[PDB]
Amino acid sequence: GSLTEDGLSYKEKFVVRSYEVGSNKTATVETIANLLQEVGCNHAQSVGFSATTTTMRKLHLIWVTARMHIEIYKYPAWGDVVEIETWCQSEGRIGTRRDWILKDSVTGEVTGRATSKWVMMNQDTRRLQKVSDDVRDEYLVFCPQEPRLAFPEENNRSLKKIPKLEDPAQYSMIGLKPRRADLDMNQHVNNVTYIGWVLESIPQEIVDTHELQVITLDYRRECQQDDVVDSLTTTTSNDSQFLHLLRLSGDGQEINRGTTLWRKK
Amino acid sequence: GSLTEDGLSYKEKFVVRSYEVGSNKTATVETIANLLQEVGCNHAQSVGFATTTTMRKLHLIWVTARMHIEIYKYPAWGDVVEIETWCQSEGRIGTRRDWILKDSVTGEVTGRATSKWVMMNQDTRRLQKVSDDVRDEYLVFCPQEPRLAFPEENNRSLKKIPKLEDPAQYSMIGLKPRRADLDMNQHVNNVTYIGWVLESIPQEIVDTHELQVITLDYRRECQQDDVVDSLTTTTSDSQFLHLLRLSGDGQEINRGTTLWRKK
Ligand SMILES: Cc1cc(C(=O)Nc2cnn(C)c2)no1
Ligand SMILES: Cc1cc(C(=O)Nc2cnn(C)c2)no1
Ligand SMILES: Cc1cc(C(=O)Nc2cnn(C)c2)no1
Ligand SMILES: Cc1cc(C(=O)Nc2cnn(C)c2)no1
Repeated sequence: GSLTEDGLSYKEKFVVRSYEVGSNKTATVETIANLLQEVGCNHAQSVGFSATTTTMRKLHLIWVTARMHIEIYKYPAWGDVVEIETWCQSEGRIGTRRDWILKDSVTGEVTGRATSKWVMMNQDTRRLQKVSDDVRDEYLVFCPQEPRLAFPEENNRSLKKIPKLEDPAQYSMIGLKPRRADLDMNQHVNNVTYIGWVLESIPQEIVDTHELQVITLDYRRECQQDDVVDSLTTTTSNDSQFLHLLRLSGDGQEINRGTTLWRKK
Repeated sequence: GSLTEDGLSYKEKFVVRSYEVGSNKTATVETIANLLQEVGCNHAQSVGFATTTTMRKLHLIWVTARMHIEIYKYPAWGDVVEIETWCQSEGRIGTRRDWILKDSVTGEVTGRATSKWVMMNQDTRRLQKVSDDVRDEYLVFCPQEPRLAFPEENNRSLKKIPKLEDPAQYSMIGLKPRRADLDMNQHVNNVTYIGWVLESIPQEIVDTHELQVITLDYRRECQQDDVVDSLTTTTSDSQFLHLLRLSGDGQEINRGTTLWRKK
């Protein structure tokens, strides 16, 4: 991978692995999400982060995901090369945004796009806060100054408000627990595991006859490594749409909410 | 990746990913096992496969009986690891796939692995010995003189593993596979079982020790709607005896041993 000519974005090529594909011999949405995080991490590393800035480390501040939105037109096949381009942008004092564009390396055609919203949080108290001027200035030298959006459209799906699923759910998958492979180097649950957990309550017949086109996921609280999660799904809809809810198995505390759009094969 | 000059082995380089590493910022044993499977699949693809022409005609498949991995150094995040793999026929008992892991910068061996595979009818699930026709089709891609990742006589890779006796010292109960744990054929990936075994090791051992050797026997498959219990007992460096069994009837799916060195 490498930063582009202007140094305001980063590109990386990936060869789709045997264990990374599902029943159709194409990459799963979880493989796609892992590749997005890997290119994001390589971009941060290339511009001097380790994505905490100097001011963030001084004040015990970290970036946490608030929302992930992914739209896939074509999933790459096993052995195919996918090229991903990524960049960041400051959204004033609200937080930051990281965008991605996925392309077929052979045809050069856009096969997917993604966007994510990040908020500042104190690592110890877990208290959200606005972005300060000092942090904003350190981030701006690595971001394009004119807006560059993966989802530019007027009333686009990436910014839609998601409602809370009402009990009883149509479908559910109960007692989901993370294992060591689900944790990151800091022993926190990887953001991609939550996408997997959401998808667990989709019936196997929908997965067998449809392809996932769009997923929007809101992140409210973290799942600890000793927590247990219940995944709830209700059909809201040629296309199938679902409303999702992840909550702790015990007290029913919300950890995530989301929506998925599926197209018949 | 590519087949070597003689065409009897295959090499591939991998850059260790951010999500592939644990608390020490080095690859997990599960990342290592996934890379072993990936280079194995790329080798089979390069030589025309891992079912052969005779196997497809008779509804036959290769199934793992045993996996043995020894790691001297786990590669760090961003490091490049080179893996070399090759296959060998073991008469009519089955086949063996071996691996050598190296640091791409130093050229030093950082790990080695070996696996035993048995023939099975994919419909009846009945094991069988390798026939002459299949043996002949495999031999043109394997070295004819023995080449072993673990050549030493009476070594760890061939040791008989006993069955853990109840009560276990430690346990992790109610483990279930999710869709990410399945392969393209909707079967549980062999690497998931390694993860499940390791789940019953206490976090303090993981935090203060590095895993040096893991030997795992595969007895029966876990279906996607099955639930597993992972059991561990200290037998000792720290050594453990492991057992994976179904949560309901207690049917054995795996047994194994792990050896850990203090950091
Ligand atoms: C899915 C998905 C994407 C990311 C992501 O961008 N992660 C990131 C960006 N910069 N750094 C240092 C890490 N995490 O989960
Ligand atoms: C607001 C708000 C809180 C959280 C939160 O703690 N959850 C979480 C899960 N993974 N990451 C990186 C953060 N996210 O948004
Ligand atoms: C761990 C581990 C290694 C393998 C392995 O070699 N898999 C293999 C070999 N040939 N093909 C086509 C697949 N499976 O799990
Ligand atoms: C003898 C014998 C049977 C099995 C078996 O069915 N288990 C299993 C799990 N994953 N694979 C590929 C096979 N293993 O050894």
